[PDB]
Order: sequence, then C-alpha cells, then structure tokens
Amino acid sequence: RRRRRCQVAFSYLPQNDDELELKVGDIIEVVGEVEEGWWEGVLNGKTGMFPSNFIKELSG
Amino acid sequence: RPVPMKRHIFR
Repeated sequence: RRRRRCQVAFSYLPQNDDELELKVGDIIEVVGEVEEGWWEGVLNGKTGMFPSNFIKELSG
Repeated sequence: RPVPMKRHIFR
C-alpha cells in the first residue's frame, strides 16, 4: 500500500462537522472522491472531507 | 480565493 499525497493550495475552515481544516502547504493522504469538488482524505490523523479545488496542481 | 462547490454527499 503506497501513499497518495496532495498539497493544499488555499486554506479552508470547515462548514460541516465532517470537513477538514486546510492550511496552505498541508499534505493530505487522499482516500477518494465523494462528490464533484469534494474528496475524502487524512490530515494530521483526522479523516474528513475537503474541497478538491483547493489542492495544488503539479506543474513542475 | 476559490469557491467550494455545493455538497450533498457524506460518508
């Protein structure tokens, strides 16, 4: 089981009790997609939902 | 700032 990591590009505070707080530069272990625009992941031990359009694209 | 999409689905 190898890792699937991504990097937060923009901060985000939760609007529902299942959501993660995102801080710029945070590295999330991705679980999967739940809905358009919404992924589940693990960040600092907590599993929760986060907006996928707040994640940094890899462009070199 | 980006805009989050609407949500309906949860675990």
